[PDB]
Order: sequence, then C-alpha cells, then structure tokens
Amino acid sequence: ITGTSTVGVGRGVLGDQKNINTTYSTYYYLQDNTRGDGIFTYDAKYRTTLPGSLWADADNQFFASYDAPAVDAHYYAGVTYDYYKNVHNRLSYDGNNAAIRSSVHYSQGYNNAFWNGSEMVYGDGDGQTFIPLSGGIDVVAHELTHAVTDYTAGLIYQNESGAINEAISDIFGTLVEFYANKNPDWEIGEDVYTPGISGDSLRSMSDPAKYGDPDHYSKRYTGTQDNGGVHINSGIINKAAYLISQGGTHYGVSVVGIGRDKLGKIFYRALTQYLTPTSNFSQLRAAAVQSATDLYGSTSQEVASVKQAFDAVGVK
Ligand SMILES: [Ca+2]
Ligand SMILES: [Ca+2]
Ligand SMILES: [Ca+2]
Ligand SMILES: [Ca+2]
Ligand SMILES: [Zn+2]
Repeated sequence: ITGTSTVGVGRGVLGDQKNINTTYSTYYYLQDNTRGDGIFTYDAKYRTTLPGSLWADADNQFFASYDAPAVDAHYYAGVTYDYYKNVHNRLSYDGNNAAIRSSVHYSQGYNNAFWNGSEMVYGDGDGQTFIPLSGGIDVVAHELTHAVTDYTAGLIYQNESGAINEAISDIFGTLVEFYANKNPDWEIGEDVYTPGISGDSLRSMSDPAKYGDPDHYSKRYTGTQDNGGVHINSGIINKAAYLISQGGTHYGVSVVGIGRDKLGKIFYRALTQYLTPTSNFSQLRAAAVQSATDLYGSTSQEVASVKQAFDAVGVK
C-alpha cells in the first residue's frame, strides 16, 4: 500500500515487547518499507486461502494475543533479511530485494510452517505440540532459507538432494538464531515446541540421534516416507556442519572446529556457487571442500576440518 513509514510496538508470541516497521494509510499495516522492496505480513484468519489480507491495525499497537504471531513473523523476517544482507551481501531471497510476504493464523490448530513457493505460511499450533510457529526465529529463518535455496542451487526436495535442502535450512536457521543472539543453540524449534516439556525440540544438529535421526551415512534412511527421508537424513549433514563449526570426535574421527562465521561462509558459497538441483551427499562434500579452498586456501585448517567433518559422518 502507498503511505508513510511508521513505527509500531507490540508483543511477540513469547511475551516480548518489540518495535515493528509499519505503513500508515488510514490503518497501520504490517508493511516494512525499510528493507528491500518491502516485508508484508498478512492474516489468513484461520483459513487456508493465501495470502489473506495485509495485516491492518487501527492504532499501531500490537499487544493483543491475536497480534502476537504476526508481530513475530514480521519482525523475524526483518532479522533474517538483515542476516543475509549484512553477512552474505544477499538482498532478500532472490538476491534482488524481492518482497518478503508471510501469512499467519493459517488454518486451525496447524502444527507447521512452510514456504509455499511464493511466501511464508505459519500455523498457530494446537497449543500442545506447538504454539504459534513464528515465535521461533530458527523456524522463520529455516523456512526463508528454502526460498534462498529455490533461487540458487534449486536442490530437489527428495532423497539426498532433499536432505541437503533441509540441512541447509537448519544450518542457516541456526546461524540466524546466533546472529540475533537470544538463547542460541543447535536444536530446531525449541522456543515454540511443546510448551509443557523443557529442553526438547524437533531436531538436534549437535546430536541428531536424540530424536531418532541418523548421525552417520551408514544409518541413512532409504525408504519412501517424508520424500525419501528429507527431514531424517538431514541429521547426517547437520552433524557434519555442527562438527565443522564446534569440533568434536564423532565415531573415532576428530574434527577441529573453525567456528560459526566460517561455517556460514563455506556453506553459503557451496549453496550459491557449486550445488545444483541433483547434488548428492558426496557432491556436497566436494562443494564444501572447494568452497573452503576458494575462501581460505587448499592447505588451510578450514579445508582440513571440512574433510574431517564429512569423514566423521561417513560421507566420502
Ligand atoms: Ca492495535
Ligand atoms: Ca534457542
Ligand atoms: Ca534453535
Ligand atoms: Ca518444549
Ligand atoms: Zn525445511
């Protein structure tokens, strides 16, 4: 909508107060003019027709419990935008400042969040398995990272390329959580998962096996469920990325950790320069090795650590 850029205030899903960039034209809309060609948040009104209505508010105050999911979707989209721009020199998901659109209040009791090819969509959860999913910065950044992948490598969402596509989103979702630096960790979705249970999440990158996911190639899922195990076999790549960053000895193989910033550089470069729609795990290892070589040199610690990390998870 055409109008002036304004600044509202509200509470997110977890009760935290924050400012949001809005736009004024009769009503105050969830439209942030300060990033690229805009970030726009819509209300799906418990339906599944998308996008819904651009979020409109009478007073620029967003403290109602109904407001909370939209506050977070909008705000964490902005944080994710800032991460790609400031860290990777990437302007929005297409690299050309595409508008970022999100809808909240999708369906009723919907325990999930996803990128539908054009926009973000967040359920409210059923209050037991999930609370509104946009309250998780790693969830927001995970799903926005699928948009980045769709415009770059184009990793097909099935089997190994699919598990890489998933891992890439867990990796950058986690790096975005560390960037924002509020209770960061190497698990996925903990802030919105199971309000009654402390310390759990959907997935762990540091120990995929915690939730039954493989942490080694010899444990790969080879069946047909979950598009050939895209959320299952990602554990193997997640563990490798965790090792590259933090270090550790995994099945007898020692890895020297090089830290989060370098992990982010190597994997962004693999994503955007080397990976293709059909890349398998072994091809990911070669892309990551070539990326680390471009960035730090062929004899570097960084290259040696990438090789050790993939050795540790059985990927040659
Ligand atoms: Ca209001
Ligand atoms: Ca966290
Ligand atoms: Ca997390
Ligand atoms: Ca929980
Ligand atoms: Zn995903």
